[PDB]
Amino acid sequence: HMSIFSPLIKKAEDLAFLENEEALASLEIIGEVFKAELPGSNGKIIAVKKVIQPPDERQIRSEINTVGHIRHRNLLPLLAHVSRPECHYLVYEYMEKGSLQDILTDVQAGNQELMWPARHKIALGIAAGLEYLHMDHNPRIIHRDLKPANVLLDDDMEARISDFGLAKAMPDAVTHITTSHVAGTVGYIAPEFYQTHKFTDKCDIYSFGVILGILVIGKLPSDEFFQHTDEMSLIKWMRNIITSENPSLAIDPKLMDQGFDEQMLLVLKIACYCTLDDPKQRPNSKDVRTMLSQI
Ligand SMILES: Nc1ncnc2c1ncn2[C@@H]1O[C@H](COP(=O)(O)OP(=O)(O)NP(=O)(O)O)[C@@H](O)[C@H]1O
Ligand SMILES: [Mg+2]
Repeated sequence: HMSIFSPLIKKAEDLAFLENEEALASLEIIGEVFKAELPGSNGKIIAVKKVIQPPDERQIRSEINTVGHIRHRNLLPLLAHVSRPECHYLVYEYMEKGSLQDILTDVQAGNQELMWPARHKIALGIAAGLEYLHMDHNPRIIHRDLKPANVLLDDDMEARISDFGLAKAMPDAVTHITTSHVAGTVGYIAPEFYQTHKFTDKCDIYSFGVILGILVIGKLPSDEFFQHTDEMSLIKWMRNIITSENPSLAIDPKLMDQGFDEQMLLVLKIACYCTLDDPKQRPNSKDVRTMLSQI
């Protein structure tokens, strides 16, 4: 029925509202991800992600149990998993800071700012989480869906990677590519995936490299600016500017000429290495974290 992975949920009946349909209809939709108040706790807020059972469905439960035991400073812990005949519910803590996607989008609109030290802290957090998943957890965990929407910020402004591990939660490759086009996140899919249809650690490295590039450029891969550029993609445009006469032009003008230019150019080079067309040319998560910390 349901597996409890965190002491924050005292009783299982506290999640009974998840099996009430008309109670779910009233919940706020923050993502599908609902937002509710934990009944057992004294005002703790939880985010409940709803995934559809695959038509395959037996391995996702073992994968969820594996995810429920993973704990890292830069990984979003899974509090509980509720299993219904129609769908699965993954319970996380609600992070009022939001995701990196929301923060960067609001930074574009001028309703928010994000300094370079904070971005470097976020990048180091994502590197630590990716390295723990790739090279430290006893079974190697592949994210398969790394993007700024699956990286949240806690009250320490630390990165926390989410929505990882579930191999069976993913659709087929064609459906994944089409729905990532509609969602505007195809820029994080490595080139090799169009020929291999298989998720590897190097695909997560490519996604991380696109995120690293975003953190300096200040623009998303879905930006129409790249559709009005010669390279027609964020990665190729960045790759050309890094070796151009003036690489500093790739820096977000909000972060420019504030004493962090060389550091941002270094992480741009790191992202360039993380986004090479050949996966064997890309570095592993440990090397990425070491290079990010060498600044
Ligand atoms: N633990 C969480 N805490 C607070 N907000 C969250 C949390 N998880 C998700 N959200 C919000 O829900 C949005 C994304 O939810 P989600 O259903 O995962 O869509 P997605 O990431 O774009 N696609 P995918 O994860 O591949 O299915 C984010 O922008 C968050 O604002
Ligand atoms: Mg998500």
